[PDB]
Amino acid sequence: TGSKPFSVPVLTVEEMTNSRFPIPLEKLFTGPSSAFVVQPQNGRCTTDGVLLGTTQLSPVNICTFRGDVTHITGSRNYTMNLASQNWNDYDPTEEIPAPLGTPDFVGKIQGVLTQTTRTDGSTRGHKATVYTGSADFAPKLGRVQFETDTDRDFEANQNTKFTPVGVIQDGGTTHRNEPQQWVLPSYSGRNTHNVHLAPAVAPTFPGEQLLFFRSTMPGCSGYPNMDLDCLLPQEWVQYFYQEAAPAQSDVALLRFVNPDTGRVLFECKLHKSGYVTVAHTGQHDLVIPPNGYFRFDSWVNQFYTLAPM
Repeated sequence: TGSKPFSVPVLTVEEMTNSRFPIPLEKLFTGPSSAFVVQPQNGRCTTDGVLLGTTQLSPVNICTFRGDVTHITGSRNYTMNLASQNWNDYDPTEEIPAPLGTPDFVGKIQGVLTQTTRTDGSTRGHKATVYTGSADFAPKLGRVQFETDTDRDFEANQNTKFTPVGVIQDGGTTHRNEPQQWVLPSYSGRNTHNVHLAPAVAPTFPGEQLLFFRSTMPGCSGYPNMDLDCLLPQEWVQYFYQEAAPAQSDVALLRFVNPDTGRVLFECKLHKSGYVTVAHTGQHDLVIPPNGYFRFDSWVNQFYTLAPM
């Protein structure tokens, strides 16, 4: 009763960042999601600031890896034995699905593996790709594999980082068939069960759909599906974590406000467990004022009927 007032930050969509890959938000999208399970592990946080899944605070760390690399002889493939993000030993005993920031979708993520040799400060960088659907993608166990463009240049037992850039696809197969953003990796490898997951989300109220915060991942080869939808901007994760304002009901009613006109474009439900729904049926790219922003107006019940948008 009279708990610390909840709020969302005054930030435009274009001022914010995807919580599932280190790139800015571009737009808002809504569409039906009954066909598949929406259970991303990054960009998960309750409105009262409890981080969920594999969610951590800085967007730059999302889909990065750090550790030592071991060359798979007879190839240009390397196993990275993971370190903690601060370069300390990896501790797999935390009750989380995988290290915080681990990719939460199946896809071929291309980036660069960089390395510094401690003794002389010599450095090297090579194109590298991780396939998060690989049987040997096992970040929870502390190991992942990178395909690179070298078979001898990387030293073992030296600090090595993967910086993500974008995604790829096989141009010789059906275009935009991958990445598959709603398919979770098996974090401990093929045929292992994931643990400590943030739950799946779905609209339950008739006539409602999820509102997605959408970016376009860079493509590095082939014809990838570059759409990437998160449930919360990274800045909202950061803000809720910091504010830790108690939820007075299951749903915070937000209005998306247009400062150019003074009027509301649409309203939506921010669910306390950390996702947004709107009243719409069908696929729709929202056309928003670029200086528009979200504003918390009232706690409402979960069975509040939204104005259509």
